[PDB]
Amino acid sequence: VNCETSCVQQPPCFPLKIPPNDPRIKNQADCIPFFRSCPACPGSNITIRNQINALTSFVDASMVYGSEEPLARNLRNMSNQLGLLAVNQRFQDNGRALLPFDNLHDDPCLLTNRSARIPCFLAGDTRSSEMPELTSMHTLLLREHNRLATELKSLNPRWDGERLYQEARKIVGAMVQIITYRDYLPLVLGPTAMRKYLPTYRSYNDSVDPRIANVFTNAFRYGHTLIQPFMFRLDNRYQPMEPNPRVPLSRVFFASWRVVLEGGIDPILRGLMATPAKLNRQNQIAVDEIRERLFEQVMRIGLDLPALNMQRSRDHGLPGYNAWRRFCGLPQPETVGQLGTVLRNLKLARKLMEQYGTPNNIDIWMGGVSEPLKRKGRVGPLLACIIGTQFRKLRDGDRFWWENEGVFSMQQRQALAQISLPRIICDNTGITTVSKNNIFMSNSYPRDFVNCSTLPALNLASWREA
Amino acid sequence: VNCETSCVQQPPCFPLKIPPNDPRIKNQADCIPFFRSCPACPGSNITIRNQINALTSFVDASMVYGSEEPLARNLRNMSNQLGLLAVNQRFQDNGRALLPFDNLHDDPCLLTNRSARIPCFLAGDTRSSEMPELTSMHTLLLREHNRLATELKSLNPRWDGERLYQEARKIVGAMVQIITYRDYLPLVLGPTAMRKYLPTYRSYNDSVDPRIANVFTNAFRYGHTLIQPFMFRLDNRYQPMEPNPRVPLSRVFFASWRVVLEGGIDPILRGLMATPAKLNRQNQIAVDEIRERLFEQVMRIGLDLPALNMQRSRDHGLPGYNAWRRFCGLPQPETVGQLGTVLRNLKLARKLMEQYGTPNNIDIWMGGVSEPLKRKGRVGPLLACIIGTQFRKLRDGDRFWWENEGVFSMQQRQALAQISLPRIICDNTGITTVSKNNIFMSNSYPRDFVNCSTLPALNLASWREA
Amino acid sequence: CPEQDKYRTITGMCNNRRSPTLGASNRAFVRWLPAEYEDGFSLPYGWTPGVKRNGFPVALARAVSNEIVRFPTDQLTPDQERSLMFMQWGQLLDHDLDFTPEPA
Amino acid sequence: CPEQDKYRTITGMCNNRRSPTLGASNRAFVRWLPAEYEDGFSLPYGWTPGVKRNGFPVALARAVSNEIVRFPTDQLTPDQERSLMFMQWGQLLDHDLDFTPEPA
Ligand code: HEM
Ligand code: HEM
Ligand SMILES: [Ca+2]
Ligand SMILES: [Cl-]
Repeated sequence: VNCETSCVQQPPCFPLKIPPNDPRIKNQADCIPFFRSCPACPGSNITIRNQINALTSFVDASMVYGSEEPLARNLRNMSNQLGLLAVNQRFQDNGRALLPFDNLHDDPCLLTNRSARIPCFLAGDTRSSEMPELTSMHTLLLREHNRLATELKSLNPRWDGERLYQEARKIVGAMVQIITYRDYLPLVLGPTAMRKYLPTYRSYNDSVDPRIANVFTNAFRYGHTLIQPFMFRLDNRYQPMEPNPRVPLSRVFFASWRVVLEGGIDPILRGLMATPAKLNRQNQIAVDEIRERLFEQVMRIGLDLPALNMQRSRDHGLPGYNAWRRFCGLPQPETVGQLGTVLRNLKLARKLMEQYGTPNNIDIWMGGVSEPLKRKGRVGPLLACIIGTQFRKLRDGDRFWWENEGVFSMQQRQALAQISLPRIICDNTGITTVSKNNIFMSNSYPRDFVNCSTLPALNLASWREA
Repeated sequence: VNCETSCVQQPPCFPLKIPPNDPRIKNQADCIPFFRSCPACPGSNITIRNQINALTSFVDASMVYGSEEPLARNLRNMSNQLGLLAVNQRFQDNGRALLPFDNLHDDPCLLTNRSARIPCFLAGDTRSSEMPELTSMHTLLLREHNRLATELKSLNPRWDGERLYQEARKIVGAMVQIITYRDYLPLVLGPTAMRKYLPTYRSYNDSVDPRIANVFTNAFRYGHTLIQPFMFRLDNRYQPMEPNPRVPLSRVFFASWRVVLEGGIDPILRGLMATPAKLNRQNQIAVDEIRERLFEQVMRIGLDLPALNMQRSRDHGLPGYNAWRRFCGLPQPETVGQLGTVLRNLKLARKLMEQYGTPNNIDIWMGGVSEPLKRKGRVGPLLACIIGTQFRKLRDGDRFWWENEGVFSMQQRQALAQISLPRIICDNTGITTVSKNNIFMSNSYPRDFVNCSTLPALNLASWREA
Repeated sequence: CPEQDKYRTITGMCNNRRSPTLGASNRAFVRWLPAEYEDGFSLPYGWTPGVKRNGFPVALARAVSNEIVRFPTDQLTPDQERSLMFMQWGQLLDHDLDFTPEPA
Repeated sequence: CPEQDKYRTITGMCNNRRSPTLGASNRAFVRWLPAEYEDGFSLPYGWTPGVKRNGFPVALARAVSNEIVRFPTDQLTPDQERSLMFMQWGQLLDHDLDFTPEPA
């Protein structure tokens, strides 16, 4: 049964509905495609339906190497002792490496441009070529791994390929772990939130559960409220580049050809380091672009993101907003006035109460997003708690943590504490302008950009074996 | 595949292996029958294995009225219009009452005494014919419900049978609830356990989980540690029966004929009233009678209860003893000296250490039973911590609790707060002498025995509708 | 089930208005701690010979029962504070609470 | 699992000595609170017309998306403290952490 060409409400098909006087879809008989998630127990009338996972929960750079044996066996290079990774053979972007191509029965990449015949990409996940900056990031990571493996081989001649491969993978995993934690975490939760939720590391603990929960999956999606409706570019010396300096986000989805035939990956990054984000306000909740023309060129009718998210939340079977307020030990409002006081607003609470019957039925995502943010943070007093609890559970359970005893020496720990993303960018390509302390904070030119000449380097002398 | 006559280790079978030099069985080729639990999801290699339950977890007298609609319909009497249960026809116990019979394909009841030709009984559960005492208790409960229903009907003439039936069920459930709590609970754990784990009832809660735990089951198996090897009877004047004053065990299992053709149930109750129990000790744990000749007649070889308990614990998959010690928040021993100091016996510590190797591998039952007893109690700290939390969770999650507002009235609660376990035997049997204050504490004769007239009753005038 | 009800139900549904199916029989148990199996999901310990648990050999249940549980029968010590009503009511309560099925 | 190891496994198995399955792939999620459904186990909310949730009707996702999320685009405000790196880092982290399969 095809749901993309039918509206019958039979399993596994869960179509949406539209109200009267819709600004876009004037015909009320239309449908929006939707599918239910795959159950865990297929047919049992006793247990409760549950979903399944597909990737390892530990932060071990699983987005590049994979999580299944055939996939990782088909991504390596078995024709040489060096044990490097596989790269493309037909196209080159004037640099040193590029992602390999892929073959599929149904390729959405071919429909973007009929005369380009550029197919989609392949990586550790199926959604690599869906947003081009993701593709650039994956390419940069692959180049970094290749360079590290080459240098490590050059240091010691008598090793074998497998040892070099595993060593490079371990180095990359520990390095991405440390950068991600130490940079991302302080700029989201805030000082007090982490001082209360994340104490200092003490030792390994095998009595904790490192699994993941549905609530984290549905609550980590706040970033959808920061969308910028355009894509920009620059050149070697900072200035808009002709032709086509600004492109709408609508005609860029699933368009990987713009990465191959034009540009050369570098201008995308150059635009990335020097553009501010979007602030969130109680009356500017989400950009119109993602709500009107999402995946327009690949389907018949454009879809809406927030409606899709709320439909998924309802389908997954999650409790109400009041239950989650009670779960975190916070006061639970019941009346309209209490909602107004707790929301630090009046009109928004009035609209929420009008559109529903009681605060107990408020969905998780709208309740979490609509709340006022904290000071020096970008989350409310509920999403922050959920994210912090999940991250703490994920941290203290992994046995191969880099700070754990028995996995690294004192010299390696001493010399591995000064790895930064700007050095990564300045070393892996021709980028010469970076920020000083936090690339997530410095966002201006020329008062916040210096050449990477005044910057340290990572050394591997301690890794020498003799 | 018939495990009752085979020993091949093929699923779903799991026989028990016999160590060399067994005092009872000499040959090493023998086997002990055993069955495996029913999996929740058949033929699934994704989820973790789980078991099933088939009874309501709430304490609402579900052992008499059944747990399924067809069973409740079958048990009810629909011939006349009063609202009544079913009774036998072929026999009578001095003209008072009797349980109805049951039909089975291959019953074990007819085998124990061929000349008797007496079938099994029918009740709300399938394990009621193990000992005559359980049948006596069930008959007493049925007679009490019968008398209550008759009195309630005699009060109001306007009412119909269904209302009387449902009201009698509610009254019986409330009675058993208050009796079991208010009497049994303080005499097993102790005053400190009541102070710490069971505070005073405050109000109903709807966010608690009333489900029964998987581990809890095995904990209650502690009740297997105190069983006398004999059975006694005595007449109205308290002297033993003639003949057969003391009948040994291993000959009364599945003996339905004893209740029917050997007097009835009153002498069994009289013997039950005035006999002391067994005291647990660290060198005397399990009685030999139920460990070497258990179910001897019905099967080819007798089994042992502790071995079956250990096998079931292993099959379920519960963790070790140290993990459960850590769960409640108690110190975890590591070496022989620490464990010996904890148990206050070095000889027992050495005895356990030769066999189990390390303290982490000790099963839950053996570790829990071996713990030293509390003062004014019967279990160690670990079993107390396990039982108290479960019972507290069960208490605070029942919407039909007798103390909840809107279920009863003030005068009704005042009248109902008087019921005691005695005054039921007096008003339902021919017994005239019972204990004084607690049926579970007074056992010395005739120091704690009074007459039947010095016992108060209950009035139902409030329940009259007009 | 309707908004207004007075008496109980045979099966036990709508005892928790938020989640009506909680504990109404024919449902799996709840795991306070994660389970443990030799294979990981389906095999118990002691199935395949030669497989050690936590670096130590497994012990037969019958041997353990014969070692420590054994005690002579002519040295019984009665308890002078409780009667058999204790054990009988405990057994009745356990029969009331729960039950586990097995294949035939 | 082997008694000794030096490098991460390809799929994350045998990371926890006591329970190897915990954390591996192709497994089920975990539940922090009991789930709620239309009839108790499988049916979701809104599948059957004319039903109410906690005594009140449930609005449509599209209607609530149209009424509240809508806002005019000419009144955008640029954040002066944060750059655009947040999108890419969040995308990497969430694509690493989890992925829910969907029937084709
Ligand atoms: C380029 C930026 C982003 C998108 C394009 C985008 C869109 C989606 C869509 C269509 C889904 C549903 C199907 C899918 O898995 O792709 C989706 C789900 C999830 N998101 Fe999205 N979003 C973009 C931006 C972000 C940001 C900044 C995120 C976090 C900081 C983020 C997270 C997620 C997550 C975790 C999911 C869940 C995936 C699932 O299958 O449930 N996204 N996004
Ligand atoms: C509680 C409890 C159970 C659990 C019931 C269940 O899991 O089904 C239990 C079980 C058993 C078993 C194991 C086999 C089985 O039931 O599937 C046997 C063989 C058995 C027999 C006897 N029972 Fe028992 N037992 C539980 C607790 C108690 C208590 C608690 C106070 C008493 C008393 C008691 C009595 C006996 C008993 C005495 C000689 C035998 C034999 N059981 N039950
Ligand atoms: Ca991973
Ligand atoms: Cl959950």
